Amino acid sequence: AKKALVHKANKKPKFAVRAYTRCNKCGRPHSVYRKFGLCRICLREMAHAGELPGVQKSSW
Amino acid sequence: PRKGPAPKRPLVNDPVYGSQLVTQLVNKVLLEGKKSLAERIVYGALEQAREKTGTDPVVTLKRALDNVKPALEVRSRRVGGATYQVPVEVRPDRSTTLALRWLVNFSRQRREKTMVERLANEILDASNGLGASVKRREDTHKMAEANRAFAHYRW
Amino acid sequence: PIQTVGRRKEAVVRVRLVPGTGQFNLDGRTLENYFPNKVHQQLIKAPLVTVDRVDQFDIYAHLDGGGPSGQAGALRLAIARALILVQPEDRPALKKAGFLTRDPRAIERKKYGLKKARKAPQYSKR
Amino acid sequence: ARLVGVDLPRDKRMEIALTYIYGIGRTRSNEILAATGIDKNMRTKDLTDDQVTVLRDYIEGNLKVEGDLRREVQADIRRKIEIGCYQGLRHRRGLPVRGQRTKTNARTRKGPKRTI
Amino acid sequence: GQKIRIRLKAYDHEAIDASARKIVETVTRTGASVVGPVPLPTEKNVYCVIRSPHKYKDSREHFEMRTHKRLIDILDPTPKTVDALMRIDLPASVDVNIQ
Amino acid sequence: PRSLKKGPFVDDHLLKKVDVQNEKNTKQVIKTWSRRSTIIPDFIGHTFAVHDGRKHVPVFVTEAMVGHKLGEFAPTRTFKGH
RNA sequence: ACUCGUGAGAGACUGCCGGGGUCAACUCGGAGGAAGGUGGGGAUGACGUCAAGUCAUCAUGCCCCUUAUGUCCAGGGCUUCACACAUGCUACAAUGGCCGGUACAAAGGGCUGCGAUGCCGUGAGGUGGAGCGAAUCCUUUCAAAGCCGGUCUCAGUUCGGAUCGGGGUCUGCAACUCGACCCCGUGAAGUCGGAGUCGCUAGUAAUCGCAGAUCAGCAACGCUGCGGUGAAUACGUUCCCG
Ligand SMILES: [Mg+2]
Ligand SMILES: [Mg+2]
Ligand SMILES: [Mg+2]
Ligand SMILES: [Mg+2]
Ligand SMILES: [Mg+2]
Ligand SMILES: [Mg+2]
Ligand SMILES: [Mg+2]
Ligand SMILES: [Mg+2]
Ligand SMILES: [Mg+2]
Ligand SMILES: [Mg+2]
Ligand SMILES: [Mg+2]
Ligand SMILES: [Mg+2]
Ligand SMILES: [Mg+2]
Ligand SMILES: [Mg+2]
Ligand SMILES: [Mg+2]
Ligand SMILES: [Mg+2]
Ligand SMILES: [Mg+2]
Ligand SMILES: [Mg+2]
Ligand SMILES: [Mg+2]
Ligand SMILES: [Mg+2]
Ligand SMILES: [Mg+2]
Ligand SMILES: [Mg+2]
Ligand SMILES: [Zn+2]
Repeated sequence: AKKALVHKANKKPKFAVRAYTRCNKCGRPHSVYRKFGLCRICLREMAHAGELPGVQKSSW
Repeated sequence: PRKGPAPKRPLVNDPVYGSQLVTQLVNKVLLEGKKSLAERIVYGALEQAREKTGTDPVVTLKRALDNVKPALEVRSRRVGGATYQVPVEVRPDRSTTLALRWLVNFSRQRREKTMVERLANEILDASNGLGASVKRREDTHKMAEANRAFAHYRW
Repeated sequence: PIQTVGRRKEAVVRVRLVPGTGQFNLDGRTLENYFPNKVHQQLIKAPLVTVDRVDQFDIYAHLDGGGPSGQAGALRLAIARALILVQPEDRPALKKAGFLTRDPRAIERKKYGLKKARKAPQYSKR
Repeated sequence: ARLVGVDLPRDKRMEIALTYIYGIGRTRSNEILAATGIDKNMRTKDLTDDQVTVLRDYIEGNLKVEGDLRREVQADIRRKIEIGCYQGLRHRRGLPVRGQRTKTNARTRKGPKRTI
Repeated sequence: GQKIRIRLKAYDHEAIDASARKIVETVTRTGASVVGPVPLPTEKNVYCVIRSPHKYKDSREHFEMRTHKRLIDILDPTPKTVDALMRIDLPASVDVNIQ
Repeated sequence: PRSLKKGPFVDDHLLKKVDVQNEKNTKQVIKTWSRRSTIIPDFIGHTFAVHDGRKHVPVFVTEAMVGHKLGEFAPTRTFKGH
């Protein structure tokens, strides 16, 4: 992710329809969860490291 | 099958009459898993055949089954680059299963504009010896008698 | 007071026996009105026929969850259990018949990578 | 029967007999028969002239049918193809105007299939 | 007759049970009537994520998030009991809602 | 199709340009970069040079094509065939 | 006094009996029992092979641009078409389409979001908005297949719905390339399909519904999950693949 573009997206857009997610840790535009604010791979890494309070392996 | 013979399901008997043949017939005619609808089809066709023929439905059912059940079947195998047909006897259970299968398949392809009618007419034709199932069994026995020369393979 | 319960595919039923007549009350309606299927009537009445004690027991049913077949199975199991509880004498014969044994099969897990249950997606070597 | 140059079928339900008229279809036939109160299940054998004539009167008074419909259709086509609109160019090329997936589908518009 | 809905929210059974116990002992010490930690349907959130980036979608992973909710229906809300509940410190893993 | 309640939308700058143009009564080539502005009866006798992605293509507008957007009459992709 | 939701414990260990077995593993049958011989499913990929995929998540050695190959903004494109291949949905009709009456489930979501009742619209939807940070209020009393009554009499059809015209609603500053939905006209190909080829051994095959992620609007017939009704067959390894 280009840092120019990620900072630009963080900057308040001139219109309300120009806002989107941009995963914070890595700035991936696609495949990002709204609740956590992190993308697929970031969620994977945090969960496997166990540093995210509440995520765990699922097996039912 | 490689390890050995698998167990066979304990089929239950029909409460309306008391014949497992009716249960087998409804199971064979089942289409898209509509058990009640298939049972209604079978009961309606049976009642129509009964009112057309003026006889006992179960009696005519066993008559047709005994008339159309086969005794010999043809199997295919290749020896020395040539594909040959080998006939072999068939057990009574599989004979009855094939008889029911043939009945259903040749009831499928009639032109009476109504399936509840076509099934009853096919049953009547099988009972009286004018059925497509009867013709199929004729052809099967003819082929077996024609190609039984290779019986020495015994496979 | 006497009580029993039966289960089949999330179908939980309540059954209480009374020494009255042979009437069946299912949520305030008769057996013919509720689930009018010959299969259901025969499966519900089978244990009573096996015991051969017809028309002196009244049952009242409160139902929740499951489907028609599941509820029918739960009811038959519950009435068999109540029969055994009230008269343990016929327990050997009824168990041999096979009505007191719970049926431990239901919808199984759906596994990722497939369409549902156990069905394998269209897998081609092309 | 016969109406506005359209040969009504020998034996067909009126709900589809009126549909056969190019200017009226399934739901239009349903609404028209609901308005007139005519049963939609009767056969052509019981048709009578006066009801048919009054139906013709209503449909000609309230709607445009057959040749007129055609004429405004081709008038629209010609004006759009002359003004250089996107739909005009699509009609020139004989392709769908909505812009569906021309990749594989649209065989209906493209007509028969020819190999190269 | 006044009743206060004491709601407990937590992610781990051990800590939620410890907090519920602590509440029970303090309520008993203060002398108030409490039903106890009645069970409730636990929240279940399931998230599915692709195993690897750049295609390779045939394999995935599934994640779960369990939150346990307990109700402590306190009756006769004595002011001493209320103040004790106010000044009792709970682990951050357990959230206490007073209503 | 644009909702009737809201009405057609026209760019403010283009509206001002056409208003001044038809107040002065001069007819010239207007450098138009709005492919979104809808046409209004006031465009009866004006010329607009829309942008097709390569260069400005001038198009003459009359009453015949009322009710269509500017980009409809300006092709974007060229297809010479095979 | 039973489910119900959620804490602790018991329960399958060849546990016992008879025969085979080197008196050994192991095996067949029987009793008890919810289950009998890893009860059903999931999480779980040993040393290594394919210089397998990923400098477009991220990080990094070297080379390259630095007044550009960095950077703002308007428009256009990623949706182009005489064709070809792959994965799914709709069918090809009577076990059926349509019309009226009529009963059964699970799980999940809701704050700048769900949206009750009422009124007007054929219906998209317009007004208003109680109850909710949620076993309480909304997702309709969660339905569809199912059951009863009527029409169709085998037709390119009351099956089948694409294409093209004429009118509207909704989110958006922004619907012509380029959205979805509602109303209408429109009636095309298609009558079970060639060699060849794919899935499946019990709640399985098939058929019929529901909810969520990404999201203001959606290309959602995709993916993930939760369900209703629910089969046939396995003689046995000669031939095809590993
Ligand atoms: Mg957006
Ligand atoms: Mg993303
Ligand atoms: Mg593939
Ligand atoms: Mg290895
Ligand atoms: Mg490589
Ligand atoms: Mg390589
Ligand atoms: Mg790097
Ligand atoms: Mg650049
Ligand atoms: Mg593009
Ligand atoms: Mg593309
Ligand atoms: Mg379909
Ligand atoms: Mg209905
Ligand atoms: Mg209305
Ligand atoms: Mg309803
Ligand atoms: Mg059609
Ligand atoms: Mg249809
Ligand atoms: Mg055809
Ligand atoms: Mg034909
Ligand atoms: Mg073939
Ligand atoms: Mg969407
Ligand atoms: Mg389940
Ligand atoms: Mg299911
Ligand atoms: Zn990320």
